[PDB]
Amino acid sequence: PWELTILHTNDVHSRLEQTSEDSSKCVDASRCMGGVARLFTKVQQIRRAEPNVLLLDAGDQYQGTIWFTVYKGAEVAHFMNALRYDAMALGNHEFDNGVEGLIEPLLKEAKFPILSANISASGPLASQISGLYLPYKVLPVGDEVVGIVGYTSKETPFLSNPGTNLVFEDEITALQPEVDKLKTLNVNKIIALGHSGFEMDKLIAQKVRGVDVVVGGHSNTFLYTGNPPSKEVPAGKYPFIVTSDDGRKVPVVQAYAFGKYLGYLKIEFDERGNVISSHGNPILLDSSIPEDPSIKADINKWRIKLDDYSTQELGKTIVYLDGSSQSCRFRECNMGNLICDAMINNNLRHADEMFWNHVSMCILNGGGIRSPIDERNDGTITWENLAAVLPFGGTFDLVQLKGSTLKKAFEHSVHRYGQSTGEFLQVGGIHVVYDLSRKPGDRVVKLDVLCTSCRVPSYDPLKMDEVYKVILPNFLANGGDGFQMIKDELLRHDSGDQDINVVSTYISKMKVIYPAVEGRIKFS
Amino acid sequence: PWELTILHTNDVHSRLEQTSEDSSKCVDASRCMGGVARLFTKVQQIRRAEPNVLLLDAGDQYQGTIWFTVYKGAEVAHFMNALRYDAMALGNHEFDNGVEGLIEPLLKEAKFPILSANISASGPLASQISGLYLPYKVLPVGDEVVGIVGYTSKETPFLSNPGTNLVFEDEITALQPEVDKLKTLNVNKIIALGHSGFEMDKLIAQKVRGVDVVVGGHSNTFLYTGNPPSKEVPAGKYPFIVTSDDGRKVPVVQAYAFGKYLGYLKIEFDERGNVISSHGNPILLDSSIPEDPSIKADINKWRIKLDDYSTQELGKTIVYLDGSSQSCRFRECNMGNLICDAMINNNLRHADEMFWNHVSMCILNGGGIRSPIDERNDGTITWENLAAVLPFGGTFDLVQLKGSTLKKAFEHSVHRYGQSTGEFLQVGGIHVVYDLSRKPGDRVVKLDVLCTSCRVPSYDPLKMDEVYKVILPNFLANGGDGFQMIKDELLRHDSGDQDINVVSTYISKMKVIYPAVEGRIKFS
Ligand SMILES: O=c1ccn([C@@H]2O[C@H](COP(=O)(O)O)[C@@H](O)[C@H]2O)c(=O)[nH]1
Ligand SMILES: O=c1ccn([C@@H]2O[C@H](COP(=O)(O)O)[C@@H](O)[C@H]2O)c(=O)[nH]1
Ligand SMILES: [Ca+2]
Ligand SMILES: [Ca+2]
Ligand SMILES: [Zn+2]
Ligand SMILES: [Zn+2]
Ligand SMILES: [Zn+2]
Ligand SMILES: [Zn+2]
Repeated sequence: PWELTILHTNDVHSRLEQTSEDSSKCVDASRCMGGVARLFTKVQQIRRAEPNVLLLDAGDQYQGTIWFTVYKGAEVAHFMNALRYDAMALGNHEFDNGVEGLIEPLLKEAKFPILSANISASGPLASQISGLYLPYKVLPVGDEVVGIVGYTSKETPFLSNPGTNLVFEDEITALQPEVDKLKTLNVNKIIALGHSGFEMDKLIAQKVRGVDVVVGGHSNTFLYTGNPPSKEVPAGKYPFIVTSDDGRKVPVVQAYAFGKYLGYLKIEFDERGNVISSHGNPILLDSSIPEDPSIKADINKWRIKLDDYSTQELGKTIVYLDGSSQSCRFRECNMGNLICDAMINNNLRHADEMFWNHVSMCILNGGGIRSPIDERNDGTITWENLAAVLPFGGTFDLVQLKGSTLKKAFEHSVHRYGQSTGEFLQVGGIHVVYDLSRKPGDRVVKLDVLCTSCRVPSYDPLKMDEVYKVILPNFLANGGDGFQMIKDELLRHDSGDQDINVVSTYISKMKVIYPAVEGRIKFS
Repeated sequence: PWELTILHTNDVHSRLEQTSEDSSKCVDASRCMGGVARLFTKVQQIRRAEPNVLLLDAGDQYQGTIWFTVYKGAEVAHFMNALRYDAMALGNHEFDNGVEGLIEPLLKEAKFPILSANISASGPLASQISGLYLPYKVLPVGDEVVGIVGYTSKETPFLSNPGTNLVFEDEITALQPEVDKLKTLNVNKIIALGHSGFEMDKLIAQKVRGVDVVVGGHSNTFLYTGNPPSKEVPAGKYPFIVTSDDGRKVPVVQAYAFGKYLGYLKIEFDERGNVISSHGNPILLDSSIPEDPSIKADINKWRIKLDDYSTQELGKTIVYLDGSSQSCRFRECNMGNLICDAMINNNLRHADEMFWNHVSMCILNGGGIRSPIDERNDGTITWENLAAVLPFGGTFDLVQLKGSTLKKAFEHSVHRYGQSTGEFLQVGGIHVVYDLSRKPGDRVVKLDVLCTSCRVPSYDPLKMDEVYKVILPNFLANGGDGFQMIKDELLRHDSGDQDINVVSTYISKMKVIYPAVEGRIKFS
């Protein structure tokens, strides 16, 4: 039997530096985790020990920290090249800076193949990008070869900025003929590496005949066999075994997100490329693993430009940006309006003739707004100022919520009003009126929402059975601040852009801001 | 006696081409008026006939048509040089593109002196601009000399974009010592040429000892002695005689605006430089005066770049821009919101710690919105599209209105609601609620306005005795659509930027627009 060790990362999301346990900024270095310097140490150790190793990334290195803001993917090519990745699949966030922001910095500078079998280009773009990503690559591993076939979420146009000259095909439709072709070329060991989420990964394992292993991402899925090593709660065993339509057992793996874990799967293959066994577990990259000194020194050199950028003017405000708790936990506050307006702007994506934009609505818990910004520094706003407002290292995500669920969220917003608690909601594209003389659970007396399926945006009453797209913090999508109804009833969730970055981009675009309090939230 | 002919223009406001009688686009060429080619013909005729002639401009050549949008003052230097102007005073609109947009295109390219005695610079700007405008110039005229002393509205910081490195001093305070100095240098014939408005021109004539003549502007004042030749109604005789504190009669002149008239004043002086007599009248530049063929051919060559610019993309919309009458004469319409938001953005000026901005409020009659803009041309918006929405050649002006006057305007807005009449108001920085079941004059049931003297903009009830700054079309400042209360009760009026240009700049800055209908106007 021929044994392969697959090492894999996914959804690293710009966590170049080691992090806290929750993947936010490292404070107590002695307890920090992840980062590329520590990953280097562990990969190097494994490569000393195991003869046949592939290091794979299932996408979404782009977007998540000031590294991406400043270096725009150059840091991804540089540090993935230093780690000697063998292959990477395109994730949705690889399109955040458009096709141009993918071709240049990443496709042209990577020393490993970048893969996606279900993305096609037309017009002059097709000639410009031809060969810079591939449907698959056949890699030599010891005296054998292994085919790696990529895929990317069909939903990328709604979750990033790929433009109108790329088409994202159904994954299984695109993958099958490529896997069929590799069989005709005497490639009998095939890994599907891609970025569509755990549910689609299981469908690929089931339906794409000849796939031996699926290495996925996008959904930040943590899988584990045994007692888990940290705070993440497993969604299933590692690997997750799918029974394929051809009767084979097909392992499916993912490794959470944020570079906290290194996925590690050992596969035994017979002479015909059938999987005989698979076993492993992600490895928690905790402080017991030293940061590689050479990688750490290069990280510290690259950090200088981040420190310099952090104090640069992004734009100006001519108004006080009231992020005080005394405002934002009690009533509409202009910082809340700014952040929600930035959230909606960030989610302007290419539209049908069927909608002006696919999403129009935003909620933001006031407890998530952690500082005001004074306008009397010549109006200057810096990244450092925004990091004081939004210090948690979160994202502004896209969810689908029934109106009934959103009504329950607005009732929860004021269930115990008057205590300065964090659940009070700031809004965009929503007008709410409360009557606090009513019983908890029955205080929302008006709730109107901005249309999407309309050529002129206007407000309509919220409908209980209609499903609305809403931009909101990951903290709330995960049921933080008591919003259990959001976690338990949402129909879709996709992780979005870094919270600070969303607001910084909006302020940079606007140049001079003057958000008002305007009656999005009223009391009767 | 030594006789001087003073020819003068003011507030030409980018009317390079001949115009309709109302100074808008020329349609019936046989009845058109003004323009620089016709002015050239008349000035040339007068210079053949009169030995001692000065051609003066009292400011505000900048701003008013697509000429200024495209050529940014190069057209002003070019065509004023072709007409051989002798001197120009700085107007407020000469600062519309900042100091940089005055130095380059106009101060560096004019072949005549540009004057203002009451503008001072500090810091590096003082060295950069030194000598490029002057407090005064002494000009040879035949065998004599005439001093010309300039001035500019002290209010320019509220009416343009001069920046924070220029100080506009009180006109009379600045002028007196310069006029005193010219007396010490044996200059006994002195013209004050400047841009502060007819009321300040009369105060200068009264109070600045040694001024022989005041040639003014800014207020678009039409003066005439006799039966007037066109639609403009005189504010007084031409010249308007002021009795000075020293006991002299001091003529004050102005010549309307828009290049429709050439001011013409004949002055007789004694040997000591005292005015013995003054007489004249503006000359209506009607179609009986031929356009100079050479100037007209140069105008037609410069027009090519305007035609090319007119069809260029300024920005995009992802929403239908509903400028229909069926919307904008009946209810809040998103085109109205866009235009009012552009109006407020245009009027962001440097602020005290006393206000976030000096003005926060906008009204716009729905009858002034003449087309929608379809978003299905790949979202493109062009100047030509905006000219269909705003076809009248107006400006968006700054007025001061008591709350009582603004309440009466909102009652007038709906006095005969339901007939598709033009007076229905679109708004910005104002939230109004009507009850149309009430009697005409008593239909406004709520009227809230955005604060200015506040660090966080928020809405307060309108106060009847408080004076509010409001941006609105010149058509409404002049009492159009039955808004007689605005004309008759306003406390201040200053002419603003060209209507199309205001919206074009805003769309260019925003890049992608998506204005909503959001409850600025409601019905109960
Ligand atoms: O990741 C986080 C953690 C807390 N929070 C907010 O912080 C609040 C706690 O703030 P406080 O203890 O300082 O009152 C909590 O109620 C939330 O609203 C977030 O928004 N995101
Ligand atoms: O300079 C002008 C002339 C008319 N108008 C508007 O045009 C309206 C007349 O339009 P109508 O005749 O097409 O109904 C008038 O009631 C005003 O609202 C302006 O706004 N500006
Ligand atoms: Ca196989
Ligand atoms: Ca004199
Ligand atoms: Zn991701
Ligand atoms: Zn993803
Ligand atoms: Zn003017
Ligand atoms: Zn003026």
